[PDB]
Amino acid sequence: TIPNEGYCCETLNDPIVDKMIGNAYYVVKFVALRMPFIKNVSDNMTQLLAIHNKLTELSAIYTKLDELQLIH
Amino acid sequence: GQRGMPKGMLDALNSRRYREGEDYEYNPTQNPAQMIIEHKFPELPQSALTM
Amino acid sequence: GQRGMPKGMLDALNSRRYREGEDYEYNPTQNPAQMIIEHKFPELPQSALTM
Amino acid sequence: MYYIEELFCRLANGVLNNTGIVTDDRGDIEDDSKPFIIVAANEALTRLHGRFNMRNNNVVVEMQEGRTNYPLLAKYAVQSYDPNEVKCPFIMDLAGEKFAEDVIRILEVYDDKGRRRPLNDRNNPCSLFTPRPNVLQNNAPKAWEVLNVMYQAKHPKLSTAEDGYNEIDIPDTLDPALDAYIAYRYYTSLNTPESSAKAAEYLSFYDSICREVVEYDLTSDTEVDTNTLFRKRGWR
Amino acid sequence: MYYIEELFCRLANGVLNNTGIVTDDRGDIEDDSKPFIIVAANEALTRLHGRFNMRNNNVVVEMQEGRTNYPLLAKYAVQSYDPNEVKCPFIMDLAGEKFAEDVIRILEVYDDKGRRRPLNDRNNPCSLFTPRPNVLQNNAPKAWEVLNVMYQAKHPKLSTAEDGYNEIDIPDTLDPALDAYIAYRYYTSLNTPESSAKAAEYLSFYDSICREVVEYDLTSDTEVDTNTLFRKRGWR
Amino acid sequence: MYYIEELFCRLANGVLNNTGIVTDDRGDIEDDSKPFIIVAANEALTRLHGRFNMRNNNVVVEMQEGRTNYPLLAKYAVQSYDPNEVKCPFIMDLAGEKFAEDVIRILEVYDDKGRRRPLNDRNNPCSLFTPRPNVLQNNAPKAWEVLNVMYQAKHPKLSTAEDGYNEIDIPDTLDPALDAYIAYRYYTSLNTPESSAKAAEYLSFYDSICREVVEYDLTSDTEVDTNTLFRKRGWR
Amino acid sequence: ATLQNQEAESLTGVKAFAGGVTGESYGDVAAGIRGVLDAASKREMAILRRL
Amino acid sequence: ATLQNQEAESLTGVKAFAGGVTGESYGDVAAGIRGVLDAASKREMAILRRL
Amino acid sequence: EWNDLMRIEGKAKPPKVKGRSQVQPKLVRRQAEWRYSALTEPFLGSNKLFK
Repeated sequence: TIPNEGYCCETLNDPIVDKMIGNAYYVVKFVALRMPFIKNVSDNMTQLLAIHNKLTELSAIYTKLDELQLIH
Repeated sequence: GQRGMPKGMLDALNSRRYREGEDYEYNPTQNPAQMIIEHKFPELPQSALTM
Repeated sequence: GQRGMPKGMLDALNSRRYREGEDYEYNPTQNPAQMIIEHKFPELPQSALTM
Repeated sequence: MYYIEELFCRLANGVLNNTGIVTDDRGDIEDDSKPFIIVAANEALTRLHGRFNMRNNNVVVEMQEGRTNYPLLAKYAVQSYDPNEVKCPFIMDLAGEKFAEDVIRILEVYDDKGRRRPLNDRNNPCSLFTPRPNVLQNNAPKAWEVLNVMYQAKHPKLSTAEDGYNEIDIPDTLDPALDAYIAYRYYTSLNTPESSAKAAEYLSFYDSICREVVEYDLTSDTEVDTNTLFRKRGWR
Repeated sequence: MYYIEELFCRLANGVLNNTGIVTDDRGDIEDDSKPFIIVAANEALTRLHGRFNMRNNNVVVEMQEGRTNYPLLAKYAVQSYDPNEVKCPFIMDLAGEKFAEDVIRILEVYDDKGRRRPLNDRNNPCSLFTPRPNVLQNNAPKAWEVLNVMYQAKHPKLSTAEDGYNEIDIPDTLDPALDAYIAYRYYTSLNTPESSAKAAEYLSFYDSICREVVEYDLTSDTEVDTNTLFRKRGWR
Repeated sequence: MYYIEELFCRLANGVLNNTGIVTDDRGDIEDDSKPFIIVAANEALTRLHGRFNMRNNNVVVEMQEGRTNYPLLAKYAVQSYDPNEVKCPFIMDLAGEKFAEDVIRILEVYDDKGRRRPLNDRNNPCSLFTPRPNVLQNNAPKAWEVLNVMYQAKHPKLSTAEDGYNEIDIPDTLDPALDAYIAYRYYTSLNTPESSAKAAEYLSFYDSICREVVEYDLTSDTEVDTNTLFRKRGWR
Repeated sequence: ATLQNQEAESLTGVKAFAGGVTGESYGDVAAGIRGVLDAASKREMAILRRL
Repeated sequence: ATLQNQEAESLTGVKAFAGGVTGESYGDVAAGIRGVLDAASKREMAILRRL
Repeated sequence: EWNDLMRIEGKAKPPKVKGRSQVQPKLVRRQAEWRYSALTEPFLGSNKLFK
């Protein structure tokens, strides 16, 4: 019907990327607007490495979640 | 083929337009007619041809 | 073939560009037209040919 | 670069060494007389950045639907806009690099797609216009059109407040010119005829320094580029 | 872009620091002499806007039958008009700032149809005329004809009264010229030979600053455009 | 090549012998006024290094990704930098004297590959730019690109403080010019008509000495080289 | 103005008699008159063959 | 402008009749007219042999 | 490429710039015109083509 696009409006860190990959300014503005999401992961990278180090450790226990409830 | 332009005859904006081939405005204190030197081949002396 | 350039007509940066064949800017107090002497062969006197 | 306090010391142990507005130890200007120097200092910096194209800064402007005039004011910046009266800012800057309205003269404008946009071309329909020196006007705002404006910029305004700027970034060869203009303003304020003669000497000295810099081109003001019209004209 | 209050503080801590027109702390001007500065300030701004084409503004005029002269006065605008005096205003400023009555010279006139109406063309039957600089004359008002007038606009009049205009919008490079002109009027009004000599210096300084701006073209006063007569004359 | 101590002794037994700024034995300057001479001395040395291309120095800059502007400041050098503030300095002065932040004008730039990078060429895609006189801008930082910058360098700043620079390195023929300029600032600061006339003479003497040096070319300022365009143009 | 007429005549090979109807435009030497007329006549003769 | 036409005629050996169709460009002396026409005719004659 | 020089259609076409002329003299075409009639005429000078 009528156009509805733009940067000031209809744009937020929550929505997903659009088709306008070719625009260099768009992707740079995309990451810059979502800076706190990157910062939250970055400063807590130590915790993620420890969890990822035992990624398969938590997968095996996931296979018997209901069975462990029987003991409790 | 080298161009020599006196300093202060053109402002920053007008100098670029002249270099880009567009119309420009100049300070009246300096006439571009005697300025904007366009070096060319010096005239050969007649003595060399005679010799 | 020797080139003579008056001192102070060109700054340090502009002098190099002129020597490299690029466009340059000069102090308006000295017109390069009467400067930048390009020595050539002097004209032979007519008396020598007549004699 | 140096703090404004060093400027106060340099003036105290410089042109203003024999004035009544300096401290007893000649270490600093009188506190109540400090705003007088600050006003003169900002005025002197504006003149230097006008004659000499020393600072070239660029800003990013986002086109908004239904808006044609885009003033380059800090109240429209993302870091300084008031949401009460501004629906959304269109001037984008950073927290540590807030826009300071230092625009003097617009030089060139490029869009987000890399095409040069002509300015003040009345016969070109797609050209942009500047009804005011610090106001940019676009006659056809598109959907995702973003414009970058590169302009000659003045030095940020100094302020004695802690949050304000307290540093000077100018070529050190122009420091005598800065001191001369400040001295000229101070001595001109005094209406005694003896001070009037002294004031003119500093102003003449300030002008002499500026022309000396131009004569030797110490700030790389002169600019040249390779010829491109030769190919465009088809000389081959 | 600063309010009128900063101008008084800048003058008090600036050129007018030595004179007695300022307060004891040199922070403001006396209330008994504030209108004196306002009169000078209004005069100074008019001179700057005359020499330089800094501001360009446009207005919308709706033709009314039976009326051939359309003065560009504030009382004929849709805003700030008396409904009892004028029944239907013909100047529309429904959005943005109100019409400030700042007309100096008419540049061009375009109608609602999108064409250009010739101005002051005596040999053109359909050309408009200006019997007075601020009065626009139409010799054939139509039913739905609407005219847009582009003109060089001066700064709106400043006033310290309530609900007046108290904001200054000039390029920052012209600030020294404003201070010099105001100081020139103040010192020349004392009728003192010592002050008269000082007044002459400020006037010369004001002229020196203005010619410096023109020399370096800091206001982008010049304007060029792509030649269109080449195709019009059929050179091909 | 002499230390700062000899300068005070030379001035005390030189041009400033008659004034009261020297000790009773005319052997040194008063400690209360030593910084006054230092400010003048720094100003005088900058002027000489601007008119004459006496000193040429080069620096090594290592490109870092994500950074396009590379200011030539002391805090970004591998020496005399704060590891807490800047994580990796990009100016290398591992050997010889430390970087003294004495950049005036950039002359030429050569990369590690051995080629010459064009400077301030607007039409050249791979040319560098200088938005500020002491700031170098690269628009495409590579992985291992390293740039060498040759520039006209002024004398390092002198300071009487501990661990400062206290050595003067200028050609001995310019010593009278240094003394004349320092004396000019001292006498002109007294605001005395008798001293003002004396101050003007010293300034003229300083200019007279400098033009004498240019006339006889004692600094070898001029530079010529074998013509290479003859083969480049194919004259053969 | 005269350049356009000269260029137009060169292409079509037709004596337009620009600047008045006269034989002065043909040349001076009679030997050169034979060459120009014969060369132009061939183009005229070629069109006659088609007709 | 005239140098390019002169150079082009020298290479192809074809009288382009630049600057208007006229025999004035052939020369003045009839003796020289025979030499230039005969020399140019050989190049024209050579192409005829192939045809 | 050779056909693009006989007529101004290909790379030889001048760039289109607003406010400036876009004409292009046909130097190559002019040379070809004086060759067509010169070579075609001998073959059509007689009723019989082959002897």
